[PDB]
Amino acid sequence: QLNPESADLRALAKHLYDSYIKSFPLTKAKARAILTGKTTDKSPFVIYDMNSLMMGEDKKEVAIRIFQGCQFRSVEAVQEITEYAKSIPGFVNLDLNDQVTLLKYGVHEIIYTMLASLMNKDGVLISEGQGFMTREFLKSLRKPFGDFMEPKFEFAVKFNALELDDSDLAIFIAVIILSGDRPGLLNVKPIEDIQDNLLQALELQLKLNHPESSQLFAKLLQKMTDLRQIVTEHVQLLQVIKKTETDMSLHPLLQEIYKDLY
Amino acid sequence: ESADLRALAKHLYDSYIKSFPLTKAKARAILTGKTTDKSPFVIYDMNSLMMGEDKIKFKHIAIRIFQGCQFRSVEAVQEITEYAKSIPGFVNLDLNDQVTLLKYGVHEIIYTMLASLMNKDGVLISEGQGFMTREFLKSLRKPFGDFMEPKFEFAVKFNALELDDSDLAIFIAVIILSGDRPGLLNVKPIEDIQDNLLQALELQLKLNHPESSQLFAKLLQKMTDLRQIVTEHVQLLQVIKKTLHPLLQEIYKDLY
Amino acid sequence: MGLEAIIRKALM
Amino acid sequence: NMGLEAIIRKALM
Ligand SMILES: *c1ccc([N+](=O)[O-])cc1C(=O)Nc1ccncc1
Ligand SMILES: *c1ccc([N+](=O)[O-])cc1C(=O)Nc1ccncc1
Repeated sequence: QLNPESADLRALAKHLYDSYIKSFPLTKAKARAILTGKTTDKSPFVIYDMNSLMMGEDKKEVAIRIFQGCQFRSVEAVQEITEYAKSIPGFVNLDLNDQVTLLKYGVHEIIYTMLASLMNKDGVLISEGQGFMTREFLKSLRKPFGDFMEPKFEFAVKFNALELDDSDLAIFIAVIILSGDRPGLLNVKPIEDIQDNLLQALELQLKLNHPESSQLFAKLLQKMTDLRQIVTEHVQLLQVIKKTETDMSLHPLLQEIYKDLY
Repeated sequence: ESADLRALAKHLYDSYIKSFPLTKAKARAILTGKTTDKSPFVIYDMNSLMMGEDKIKFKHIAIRIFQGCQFRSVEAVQEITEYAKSIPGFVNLDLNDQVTLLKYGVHEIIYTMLASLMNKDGVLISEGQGFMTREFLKSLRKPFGDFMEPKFEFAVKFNALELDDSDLAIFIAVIILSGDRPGLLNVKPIEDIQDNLLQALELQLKLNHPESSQLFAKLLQKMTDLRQIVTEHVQLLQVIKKTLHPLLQEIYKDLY
Repeated sequence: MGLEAIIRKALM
Repeated sequence: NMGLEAIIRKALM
C-alpha cells in the first residue's frame, strides 16, 4: 500500500498543500478560528437585524450593481486561484486557451468552496472577519435579495459537514480546476490525465485523513455537482432580476455586505 | 460486506434486466450488426426520412415539437419507476420523496440510456428498429440541427467509459437516490441508500473494469454532465419560443 | 405535473 | 471573452 505510487501521491498532495498555503491567505483554518472566537483581532461584530445593521457601520439596478461589485472584488481571488493553478503539475503545459477556459469556469466554483469556509449554519464572515452577517437576517430581506445567499448556506452547511481541512481542499480545488468537461476546451485528454492523477491523490488524502467518512471521496465529488448548480443558479438569478418589479432602498450597508459575498 | 455489495449489484442488474427491455447489450448488438435481425431502417437524408415516414409517425398518441418524445418517454419513466421499486430501501422512503426522486431522476436516466443507443454516427430509434444518423440531425435547419449534437457529444464520451448493463444498473440507481433533489422531505435515509449504492458501484467498477483508472470518479462526474444536459433543455425551450413542424415531431419522438 | 401523476400511478 | 478572461490571461502571464 505504501509504495512509490502512493508516495508520489503523498508528494503531490504535499506540493498542492504548500502551494495552496502560499496562494490563499484566506484558509479554512483561519476562517474557522475566527468563527469559533479564537482570533482576537478578528472578533466579527454580529449583524443580525436592522438595528445591529446600523450599529455595524464602522467602515433591480441594486442587484446588478451587487453583482458588478462582488465580481469586481473577486479579482484578487481569481489571481490567487490562477497562481495556484500554475503550480498544479502539468497545468501550464496545457494549451493557453484551455488554461484560461479551465480557470474562467473553475474560479466561481472555487470561490463558493472558499465562501463555505466563511459560513456556518448561523451566518457568514464579512469585512475581513470584522463582521458576521447572520443567515436568517439575509434570508429575511425583501425579494429578490432574500433568496441570494440561502442556497449557498445550504451548500455550505452540507459541505462543511464533510469536515474537510485545507490539506483536503487544496486537492479538491485542483480537481475542480482540471475539469475536462468545461465548454470550449481544445485538448480534453491532457486535462483528464492531470485530473485523474489529482483524483488519485485526493482519494488517498481522504483515506488517510478521514477514517470516519464512508464514501467521502464520492460525496466530495458530488459536491462538484452542487457547486456547478450554484453557479448555474446565478444565471437563473439574473432572469429573476430582469423581470423584478419593485423599488426599495436596500440599506446601503446591506448592498456593501452583499458585495462581500458571491 | 463485499459479498453483500456483490449481491446488491447482482440484484440491481437482475431488476434492470426485468425493467428495461432494450438493454445496452442489445443496443450494441444492433448497432454493431451482430444480431441476426434485419439491420435497422436508416434515416440519413431527406429521401430516407420520407421513405421511413410510415415507420416514425404517430400511431399510439411551438413546443409541440417535443410532445412526441414526451409521450414516447412515458414508458421509460414507468420502467425507471419499476426499477426504482427494486432498489433496497426505496419503497420505504416517504412516497412524496420517491416521487420527487424519480421526477428529477428520470430525465438524467433517459439521457444515460439514450447514450446506450448512440454511437458517433447516430442513434437507434423505434426501439432499435431504426437508426437515425447524427449528420441528418445536424442537417436540420437551425436551431433544430443543434438539439441532439450535445447529446451525441455526451454519449460518445460516456460510451468511451465502456460501461455494461451491470455497471449502468448501479449507476442508474445512484442517480435515483440523489439527496439533493429540490423539495426532498427526508434527505438522510436517501443518502444512506445512496451511500450503499455508491459502495456497490465502487466495487463493481473495480471488479468489472480493473484497469480503468479512476472510473468511479469519472462516472460520478458524468452525473454533473447529465444534470447539465437537463438544465440545457430549459434553455432549449426558450430558444424554441423565439422562432417543417410535422416532420420535426416524428424525427424527435424517440430522442430526448 | 403530468409526469408526477404517471410516476405515482407506476409506484402504486 | 469577458473581463474575467482578460484578468485571467494577465495573471497567467
Ligand atoms: C456577488 C455578490 C452577491 C451575490 N449573491 O448574493 O447572489 C452574487 C454575486 C455574484 O455575482 N456571483 C456570481 C457571479 C458569477 N458567477 C457565479 C456567481
Ligand atoms: C424530446 C425529443 C428531442 C429532444 N431534443 O432533441 O432536445 C428533447 C426532447 C425532450 O422533451 N427532452 C427533455 C424533456 C424534459 N426534460 C429534459 C429533456
